Amino acid sequence: EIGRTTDPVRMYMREMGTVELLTREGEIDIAKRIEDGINQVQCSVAEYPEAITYLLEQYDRVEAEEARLSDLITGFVDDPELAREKFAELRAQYVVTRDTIKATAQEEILKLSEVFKQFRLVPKQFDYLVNSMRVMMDRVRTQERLIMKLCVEQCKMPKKNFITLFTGNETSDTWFNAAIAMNKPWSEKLHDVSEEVHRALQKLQQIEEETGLTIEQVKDINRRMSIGEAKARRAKKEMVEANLRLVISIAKKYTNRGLQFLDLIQEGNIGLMKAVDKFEYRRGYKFSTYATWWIRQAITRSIADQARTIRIPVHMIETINKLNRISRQMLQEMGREPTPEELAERMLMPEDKIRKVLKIAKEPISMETPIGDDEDSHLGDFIEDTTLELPLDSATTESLRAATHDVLAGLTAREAKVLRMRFGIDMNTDYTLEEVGKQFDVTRERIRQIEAKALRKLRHPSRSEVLRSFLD
Amino acid sequence: TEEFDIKIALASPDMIRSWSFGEVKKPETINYRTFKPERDGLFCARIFGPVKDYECLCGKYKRLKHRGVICEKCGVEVTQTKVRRERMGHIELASPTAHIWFLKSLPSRIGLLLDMPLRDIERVLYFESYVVIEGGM
Amino acid sequence: VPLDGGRFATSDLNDLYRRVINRNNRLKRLLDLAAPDIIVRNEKRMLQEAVDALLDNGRRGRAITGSNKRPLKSLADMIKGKQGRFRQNGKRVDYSGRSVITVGPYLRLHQCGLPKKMALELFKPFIYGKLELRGLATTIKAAKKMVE
Amino acid sequence: TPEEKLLRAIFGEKASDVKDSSLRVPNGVSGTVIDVQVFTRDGVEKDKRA
Ligand SMILES: [Zn+2]
Repeated sequence: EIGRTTDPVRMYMREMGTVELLTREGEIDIAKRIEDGINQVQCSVAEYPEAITYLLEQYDRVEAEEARLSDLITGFVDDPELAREKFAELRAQYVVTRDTIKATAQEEILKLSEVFKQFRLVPKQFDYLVNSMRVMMDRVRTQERLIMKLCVEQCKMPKKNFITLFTGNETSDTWFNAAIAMNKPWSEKLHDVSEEVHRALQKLQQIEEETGLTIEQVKDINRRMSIGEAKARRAKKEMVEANLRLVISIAKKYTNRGLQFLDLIQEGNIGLMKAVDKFEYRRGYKFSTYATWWIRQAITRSIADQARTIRIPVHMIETINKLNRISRQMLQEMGREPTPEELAERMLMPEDKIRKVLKIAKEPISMETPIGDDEDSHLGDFIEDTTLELPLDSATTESLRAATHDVLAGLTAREAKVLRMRFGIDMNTDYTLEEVGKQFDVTRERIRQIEAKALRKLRHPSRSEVLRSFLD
Repeated sequence: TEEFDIKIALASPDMIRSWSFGEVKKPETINYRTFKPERDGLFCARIFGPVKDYECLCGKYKRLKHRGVICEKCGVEVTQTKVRRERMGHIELASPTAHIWFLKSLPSRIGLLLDMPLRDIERVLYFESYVVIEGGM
Repeated sequence: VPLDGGRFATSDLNDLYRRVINRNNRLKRLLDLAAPDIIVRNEKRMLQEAVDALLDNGRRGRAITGSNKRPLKSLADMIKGKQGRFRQNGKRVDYSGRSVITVGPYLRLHQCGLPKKMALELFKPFIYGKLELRGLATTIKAAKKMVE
Repeated sequence: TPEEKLLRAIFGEKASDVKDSSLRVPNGVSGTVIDVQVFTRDGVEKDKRA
């Protein structure tokens, strides 16, 4: 069955035909989970109160213009008209909840956390919440790794019993008084590095004090949120792996446009993954009528951007396509063909841009195309290069240095010096005529006239007699 | 130039980063409206020298008193344009790739070194079957 | 290089480099986007097929050129022999000519005819040396006209 | 270049604002001119000869 096949088309086609197509009930049954896949995330973020501080001040930043009126909210679940009334009720409850934790010491923040779900969000303000709280686990997770890193990697602490007493706990003094009490060899050694492993675990308490909750609160929120998170990728992987046959049919009409067959179906999948991302079945419309747009869209957005050698933009590409759809109707109607005077009226352009759009389309030849008669020679042997310069002009500019080293040599000590200085002969960048004087100290009409009379002297023929022949 | 008396060998990923003067991270070649070479592309100007003899791309440094000063807008250095003929870039592959000469040439060096038949390595480069690494106990 | 007339005449190493940079730039997007594994396996095996058409094209499906129907010219096809090396085994050469031969039986054994129209174009730079050493022309541009 | 500029001020010649690319008969071929064709793109004014 693995029959020595090389071409990656057949190796991808059969590798896709394992899965079987979904029914009309499988889609909503699969999509039903994705809502639950996010539903365990949104509930898993409300009990982490650090999101509200970031966004509750976003309304203070909204009316004070430290943010916009759209990229924070998009309408509560089940703009200034509706946000101001309820967003205060975020604070209207906020002053209620935080006072019990200064019984129901935790339930009041629960009263707000249980109700924070009713404030819908946009993706821009969304990723920060999942990013910030997930950023905290970046640090405290290795802190527990740190406590292993010093306690057992230095003082031969038993890593089998301290784990359960300190797996995620991070806040007690279990191996500070309880473990050391047994008087084991690891016991007496731990107090040398006891404060370092405690100062290092002071950040975790500072961190949980930075959030107001505990690492048990911190961990499980960033532990459960990843629980309901992976439950979505198990679903999106399920719907994308089924409809991959859909992409091969859509992405076959665009086959011969300079973009290979495999570069198309790999460009559709990158779009189809977005369709399942943005799909919403409560409209009642089926999936194929929805993902067929995002797929056919991306397979053509890429042909416009990355199929030409000399890249032309995506707004200009639409004009050339609009100029062939209309240059065909003029063909099969007028019979003979249209003219760039007559396309000015069929289209509505100023008749001078249409003469610029015409010569933009043509793509470059290849320098291996065998010339006419298919001789033993290619087109790459007949294009000469023009950066070079004739060895007779290179033999002239080396002869100009000989004369000017002479014709200037007939002048005085400094009346030649200004000529090498005011011009750029035999030096770096030339200087200013008042800058020239900064070597002579006399910056005036004398120096700016010394050059003229002096270079007028060379104008007296039989001195510039040789130099006259270098013009043409 | 000094007299030369010639070697050959494989090249490491840390030597190929030494010939190169910059990374090529976009497929665009030229501009299609003005024909100045676009930035980061294959025919770049910040990477493979300037296009015109002794001048930047924008046009700030056209003179010859500036002989080495790399521009500040676009970091072209004002030198001769034959330096567009001795420089190289490098693409940074997102995942390794078996050099075909040392895999498919008749006695496969990747093959007879690891002691694996060439039909069994071609089955692993195509993601058709795993291969154990450090089986352990 | 831009041909005369508005159309460009590229090599065919710009099609194989512009295809390694696309399938490699899309493989970075597909990994920071967290695609299913059935897709980023079709990108790794599709990337390294474009890199193995770059170095030596033909030991696989022979990825034919775009906008045409003949196979592209990989890097190992410029070095690879045309019956001669790329360097000197071919050297077209300056200072040369060619023409039809005839008999001329008045010659010695160590001479040959040579037209005045080839002796004046083969030996041009030797002439600009005499026309300035003998003092007839003044500069080397003024001598370029007397030979015309 | 610098020397070409000093050679200007000594003779004050005006700069050339256009490069000459005329059509010229090939080398070593000589004979009468028996015809002439002049094509003009639709939109430019014909010269006096065309
Ligand atoms: Zn610049």
